[PDB]
Amino acid sequence: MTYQALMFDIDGTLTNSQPAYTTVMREVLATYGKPFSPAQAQKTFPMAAEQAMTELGIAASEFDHFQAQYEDVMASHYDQIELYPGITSLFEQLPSELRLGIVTSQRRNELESGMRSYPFMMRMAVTISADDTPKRKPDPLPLLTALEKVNVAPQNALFIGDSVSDEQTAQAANVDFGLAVWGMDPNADHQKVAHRFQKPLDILELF
Repeated sequence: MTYQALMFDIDGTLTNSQPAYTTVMREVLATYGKPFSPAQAQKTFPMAAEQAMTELGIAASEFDHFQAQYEDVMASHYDQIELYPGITSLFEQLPSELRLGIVTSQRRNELESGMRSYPFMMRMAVTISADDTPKRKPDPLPLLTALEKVNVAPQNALFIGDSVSDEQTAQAANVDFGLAVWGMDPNADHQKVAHRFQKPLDILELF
């Protein structure tokens, strides 16, 4: 017996977005008088925004403005973001019986502008963005909301991503986690998970 649903994170899993993130964050951070090293980019990329801005020492009163700037600049950089190789092939081969979806911390506007053009998005049964529930990963609510919308129980779902936040979301939700090893997150790699996928097409081995 295998899964009825696969839910995916976007950043570091479907899209190779760390380079664009790096450029955009550096640009925002300059307006707060701060540099942004490669080390800092690697460290903060997989974090929830609230954690990352805390880690970077942003004044807590400025968080909402910082995030607005980030979203504004990022909307000019989608062409700097490509899918990981194998992702398009993966979505051609996954069984049509699956309920596929997305659970992301991206705002809806960003999700739409950045993703809506990819043909594989037509296969998504549900997309949950930051705008669709009052809680954010690693709270389980966004994952559980997605699964309720496709009528699949937590035991019959796999959440595929490459962050500790995603891992904690899944654990909290009682949903199995599938590690996208190709995202190369150092911390996510050390957690015990249900499945580890070296490359995207390895997901097909579940079916």
